[PDB]
Amino acid sequence: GIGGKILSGLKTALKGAAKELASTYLH
Repeated sequence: GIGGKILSGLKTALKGAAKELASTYLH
């Protein structure tokens, strides 16, 4: 169950929030 705590920070920061923040520039 631990992955749904840790990756919900780490992957969300890496390519959720830093997809949207970077979205104009990279897409």
